[PDB]
Amino acid sequence: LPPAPRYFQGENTAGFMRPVRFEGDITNLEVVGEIPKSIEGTFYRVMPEPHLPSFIPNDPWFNGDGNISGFYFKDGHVDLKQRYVRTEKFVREAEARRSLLGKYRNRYTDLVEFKIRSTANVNIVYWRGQLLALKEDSPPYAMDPETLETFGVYDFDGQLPSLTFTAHPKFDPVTREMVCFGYEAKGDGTRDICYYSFGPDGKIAETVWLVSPVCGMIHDFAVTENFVIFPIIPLVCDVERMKQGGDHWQWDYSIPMYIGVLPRRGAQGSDVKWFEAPHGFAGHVANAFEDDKGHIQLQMAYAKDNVFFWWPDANGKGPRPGEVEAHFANFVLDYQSDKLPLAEPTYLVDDDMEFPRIDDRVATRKHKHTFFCIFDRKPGVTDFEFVMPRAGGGAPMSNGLAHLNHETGDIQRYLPGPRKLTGECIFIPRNSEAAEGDGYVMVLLANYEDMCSELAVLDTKDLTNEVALIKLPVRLRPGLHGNWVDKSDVDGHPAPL
Amino acid sequence: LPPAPRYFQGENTAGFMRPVRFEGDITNLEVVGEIPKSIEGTFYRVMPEPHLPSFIPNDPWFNGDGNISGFYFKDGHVDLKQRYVRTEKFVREAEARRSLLGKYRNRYTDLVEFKIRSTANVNIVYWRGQLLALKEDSPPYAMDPETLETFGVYDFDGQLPSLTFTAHPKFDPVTREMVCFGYEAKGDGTRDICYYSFGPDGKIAETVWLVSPVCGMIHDFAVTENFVIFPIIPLVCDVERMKQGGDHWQWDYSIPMYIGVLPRRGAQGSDVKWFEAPHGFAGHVANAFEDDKGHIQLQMAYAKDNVFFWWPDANGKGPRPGEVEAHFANFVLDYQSDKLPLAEPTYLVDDDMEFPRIDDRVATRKHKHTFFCIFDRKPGVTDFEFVMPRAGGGAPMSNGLAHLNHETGDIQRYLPGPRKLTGECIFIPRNSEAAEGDGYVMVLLANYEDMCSELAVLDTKDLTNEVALIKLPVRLRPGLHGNWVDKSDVDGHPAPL
Ligand SMILES: Oc1cc(O)cc(/C=C/c2ccc(O)c(O)c2)c1
Ligand SMILES: Oc1cc(O)cc(/C=C/c2ccc(O)c(O)c2)c1
Ligand SMILES: [Fe+2]
Ligand SMILES: [Fe+2]
Repeated sequence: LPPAPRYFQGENTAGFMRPVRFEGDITNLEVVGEIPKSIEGTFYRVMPEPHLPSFIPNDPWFNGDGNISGFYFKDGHVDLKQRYVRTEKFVREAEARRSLLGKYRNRYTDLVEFKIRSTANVNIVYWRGQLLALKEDSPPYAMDPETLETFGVYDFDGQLPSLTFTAHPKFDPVTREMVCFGYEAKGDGTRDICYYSFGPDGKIAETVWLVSPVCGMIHDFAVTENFVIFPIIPLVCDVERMKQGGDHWQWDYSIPMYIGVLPRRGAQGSDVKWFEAPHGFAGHVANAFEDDKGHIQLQMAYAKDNVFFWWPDANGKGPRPGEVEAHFANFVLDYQSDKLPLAEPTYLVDDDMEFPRIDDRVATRKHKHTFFCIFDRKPGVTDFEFVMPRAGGGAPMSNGLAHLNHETGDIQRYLPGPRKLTGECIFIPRNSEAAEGDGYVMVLLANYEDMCSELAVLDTKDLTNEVALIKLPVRLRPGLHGNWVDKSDVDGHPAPL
Repeated sequence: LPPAPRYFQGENTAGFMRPVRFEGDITNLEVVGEIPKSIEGTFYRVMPEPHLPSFIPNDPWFNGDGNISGFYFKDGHVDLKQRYVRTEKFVREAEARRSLLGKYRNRYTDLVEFKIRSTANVNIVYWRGQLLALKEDSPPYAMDPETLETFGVYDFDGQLPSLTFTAHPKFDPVTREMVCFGYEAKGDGTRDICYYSFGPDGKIAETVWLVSPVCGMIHDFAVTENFVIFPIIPLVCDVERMKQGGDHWQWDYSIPMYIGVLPRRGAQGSDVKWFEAPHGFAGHVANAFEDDKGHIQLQMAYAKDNVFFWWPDANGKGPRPGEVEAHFANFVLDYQSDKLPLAEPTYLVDDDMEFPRIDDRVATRKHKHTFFCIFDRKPGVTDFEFVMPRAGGGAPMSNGLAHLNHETGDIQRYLPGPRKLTGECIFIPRNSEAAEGDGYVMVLLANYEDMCSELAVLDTKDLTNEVALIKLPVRLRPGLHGNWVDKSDVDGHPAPL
C-alpha cells in the first residue's frame, strides 16, 4: 500500500490547522464576562479534522473526518462535549490504524472499497430528536444530541429516495418541513437532482427528479413559499478523469452560473427552468423570498471567479489564494419569464463576505437582518505578519462579523482583534417574543496569540462588544457549519414570527 | 459562601500550569521516530489539575483534583485515555459547579462536610487487576485499568486497618506482596503510624501500630528483606492551628530527620527504633537493601532545608523558590545499634535531583541502576528567559534525566532541550530476560515552545538519544508519579531477577 505517515505534514495541517483529534468532555468552561443566564440550549458545530495522516499529499481541508462540538448552556454555565462521527471511513481507518480513503470524492483512489465515503464534516442539524451530520456526497449520519453517539447512516425510515443529501437543508418555520435535495443523486458524475421534503411527522412529502444541464456542484439552495432554487457552481465532474486518478471537480470558464427554479409543490422534473446568471461562484445562500410581485429575491454570496482555486480548469487556469472576494448579492428571478439570461445582481454591502445567517424564524420569507463573516484587508485589522506564520493553510479566513439591517442599511461590525479570526456565527432569539434579529450571536474565535479557541457571546443591541468570552484551553481547528438548538423549542427549531 | 471565581487566576494556574481539564481519548498519537514494536503495556500517570477555580487564593499544586493519563502501547502505536478520579470532592463539586473543599488537609476550612477529602492526585499503581489512585491523607480510590472508570474508595475487602494509605507502597518482586503504611493513621494530628501489608492473594498479612516521635510528614518509606524504614520530614502538624484556619504543616528547625526502623515481620510497635539523621528534608526513596553485614543501605533524595518552602516555620522562616537542592544520599542504618544519631550520608552524585526510579525487579534488594530527574543550572541547559514567563509556578522543575550505574559510577544524562522540562520517568525491561536496568525509559516532556506535551521513549543503551517522540497536541499539566504495567505481567508487576 502507499506508506502511512505517522505524523501530520504539509501546510494544511501546520500551525492552527494541526489536528488535535480529541474526543471527550471539558465541563465548566472558563468564562470572562458573564453569559446571559436566560440562554439555554446547545451550539453544535462540525470541523473537518483528519483522524489519521492521509497518504494523499496536501489533502484538502474538505476531506477531513467530521468532529462534532457541542456547547451546552444553562444558567450562565457552559460545558463542551466533542466526538467524531462514526462514519464507515472513520471506523475502518481506526480498525486499520491508517488512512484508506484517498482523494476527495474519488473512489478510484481508495485502498479498499467503501459503501459510504462520507466524512460527515460540513453541517450538523437537528431533526426529530436526532442530529444529522451532513456531507453532500452521502446520506446523513444520525447522532444523539446529548451524548454525540453515532447511530449510523440515516435513510428516514427507508424513505430517502436519493444517494445524496445536501449539507444545506432548509427548515420552514411555518410548515415545520425540512426541505432537501441531493445532486449527483444517482452516483458519481450523474446529472440527476432529487428534490425532496419531509413533514414534521417525518413522512416524505415532495419527491421530484430533475436533470442538471451539466454535472456541476450544487452546494447550497434556496426555498421560498412557492419555489425551490438551485444555483450551480461551474465546477464540473468527469468520471473518466477520476478513473485516471484526477480530480472530481474541474472549473469550466465557458458556462454560466445556472440557477434552476422549480415549483415547490406538485411539480414534475420538466417544470424546472435553468436561468443563466453571469459566470461566477455560487456561495452560501442567506435566504430567498417572494416579494409583492411574486418575484424571487435570492440573497447569497457571489464571486466572479473560482473560490475553490485548488480545483482549476482543464489547463490549470484559476486564481491564487486570497485573491477571490465574494460579495453579498441579490438576484431577481421570475419563474414566469422565458428569458433565461439574468442581469448582474445588485450588492447589499461592499465587504468581502461569506457564511451568512438570518433569523431562521423568517426563513423562506422576507428577512431584514443578516449576520455574516467578513474579511477586511484594510491595514491593521489583522496582524498578518503575526498570524499567517501560525495559521497553516487550506481554510478561509474571517476577521470579523457584520450585522446588516436591510430596512435602514445600518451595519455593525464585530472585530475580535488583530490576532484573532472567526468561524461561522449563530443567532439566538432573546426569547420567544423577541423581534426579528433581536438576541445573541455566538462565534468561535481562533486566538493565534494563545493558539487556543474562544467562544464569543455578543448581544445584537451592540455587536461590537463581547458580553462573554469563553476561553477553551485547546484548539478547535477551523470548521464549517453549526446550529443553535434552543431548549425552549421542543422540535429543536424556533417558532415563526 | 466565599465567591466562586469563573476563570483561573494566580501564578499556580498561569502559563503551562493553566488547567486544561479534558477527559476522553486521543488515539493514534503522532510519532516522530519509531516506537519499539515489542513494547506492550500502559504508562499511567497522575497530575493535580483543579476541575474548578478554588476559593482559596494561591491554592498549592498538591491540592488539585487527580486526573489520570494512560498511554496504551501496542505494535509501535500508542493511544491516550484521560479521566478524572471520581473522588467525593470531584463529584460534589461537579454537582455544585463550584469549589467546596478548602485548604490542603484542613477540613475546618471546607464549605461542606466531607467523609473523604482525597484528591487522589499523587500516585497511580496497579494491584490485583485494578488501579489504585493514591493520596496519603486517604484510602485509595480503585479504578478500571482499561476504561479509567472509578469504582470508588477501596478498603481491601474491609481489611484496611488505617484511615490513611501512603502514596508510595512498595511491591516485593519475590514475595509479590504490597507493603504499605499510613501516618496520621487515626486522624488529623495523630502520631499513629499503621504498618500493613497484603499478600498476592489480597489478604492482609502484617498490621503493626507504632507511634511517631512527632506528628511529622512521612511521604515515602523503604522496605528491605527484613526491615521497613520510615523517614520523617520535619513538617509538623498541630490540629489546634488547623482549627483556627492555619496550615496542616509547619517546619520545625529544632528536630532531626527521624528515620524509624521496624522489623518487617512479626514485630510490635515498641520494636521500632527512631534513629536521628541530621536535620533535613526526606525526599523520595530510590530503594533500600541489606548488605552483607545486615546493615540497611537507604538511598534517597535528601536536602538540608525545607523543600516545601510555602509551609515555613512558626515565625515564617524558610527558603525561597529554587534555593533548596536535594542530593542523592546513602544512609547506613544498623537495627542492632543503640546509638540513635546517624552520620551525615554519603552522596552518590553531585546533581540537584529527585524522583528516583530503579528496576523494580530488584526492589527491596541490592540495585545497581537508578534513573532520576535532575535540575541543572549550568548556563544554557534551560533557556530561563524563554521558559520562566511561560511556566507559571507551584511545581518543581526538571531539565533532564540521569542514569547512574552504581558499579561503574558512570552517568548518562538525557537533556530534552533548552525549552523543554521533564516529569518523573518510568523504566520498562526490554523483555523478561533483560539484565537489570536494560530496556526503555519513558518520560513526559513539557514543550514551552509549542505549549504542548510530548512523551519521549529512550533506550537505556544510549539515554542521550530519543528513539521516539510522541507529540501530544494538548498540554498535560506538570504531574506527580506514574507507573508502567507490562502486558506480559499477569499481576501487573515484573518478575524478580
Ligand atoms: O468558504 C467557503 C465558501 C463556500 O461557498 C463553501 C465552502 C465549503 C463548501 C464545501 C463543499 C463540499 C464539501 O464536501 C465541503 O467539505 C465543503 C466554503
Ligand atoms: O518535588 C517533590 C519532592 C518530594 O520529595 C515530594 C514531593 C511531593 C509530595 C506530596 C506530598 C503530599 C501530597 O498530598 C502531594 O500531592 C505531594 C514533591
Ligand atoms: Fe456550506
Ligand atoms: Fe511522592
